[PDB]
Amino acid sequence: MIKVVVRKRPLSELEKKKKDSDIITVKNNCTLYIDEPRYKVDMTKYIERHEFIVDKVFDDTVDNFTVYENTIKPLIIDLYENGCVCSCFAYGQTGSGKTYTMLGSQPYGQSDTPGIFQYAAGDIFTFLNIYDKDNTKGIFISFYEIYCGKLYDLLQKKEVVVKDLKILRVLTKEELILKMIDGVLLRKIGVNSQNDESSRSHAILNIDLKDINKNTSLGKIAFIDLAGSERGADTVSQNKQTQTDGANINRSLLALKECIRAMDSDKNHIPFRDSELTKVLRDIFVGKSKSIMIANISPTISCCEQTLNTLRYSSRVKN
Repeated sequence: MIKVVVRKRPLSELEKKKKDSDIITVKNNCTLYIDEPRYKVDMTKYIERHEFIVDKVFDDTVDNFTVYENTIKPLIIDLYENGCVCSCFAYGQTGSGKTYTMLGSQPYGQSDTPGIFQYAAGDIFTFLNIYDKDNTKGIFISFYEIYCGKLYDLLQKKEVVVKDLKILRVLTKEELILKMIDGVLLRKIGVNSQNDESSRSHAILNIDLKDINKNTSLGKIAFIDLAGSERGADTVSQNKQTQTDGANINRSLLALKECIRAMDSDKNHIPFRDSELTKVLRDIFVGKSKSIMIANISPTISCCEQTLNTLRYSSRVKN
């Protein structure tokens, strides 16, 4: 199953100075309007209101702790109580707030404004201490980038297959947070030397609770930071690498939509082989899993086309 929530980020300082308008109106808990300025039937100013309804909308005043408690805390409870396979996706255009949602403000780890990941790490270890006082269970992570359909280990530049990814035992929340931060920053430098590689790749951090002696899973949660939803525009680039990331991002994001839709209905056969992204994530599409997608949106006029694309996509996956 999957819950789809939308988070509106507030105008930045710079956006306010350029006197950008905020075109997003959050009506209530489940509803929001996008007011798009158009010039039609001639060429004069009017507003088309597009209304969207989702599971939950967070307006631009909702902080990260509140997002965490609402979205992720129930998943960690499921993991520990029920042995649930869980996932949290961040979806939206570059600049919409995916990274701020996950990790808070820069510099990461130095700032007093953490993201949902740090709050999650704290509760993962508190729960571990409730569920184990005998050092019989442990937390084991993998973290990797998917770029142009291939995997790159962010706990380590050369491609790897899934079975060769480093699996690391982590003993405290601080260690888990440091490994997440350092992996995000490594992807930001560009492991394949591509410009804004983080926007043009997916990243997946898997947190697995294991019975240490049996080496079996007792539940897990994956955090997935998707490629920029606008980046399928890269497919027209005359730079061959950039063209390839565009085709791959289009394919992976469509594949993800199909797999979520199959899961939510036509459920016998999940088309996980449609993309490398869905193939590595195949375990999340199996009915008893618990997933959330946070769809981040930017509030300005210049982002209107992409904000509409994001909200349309968010409507189709809820199906």
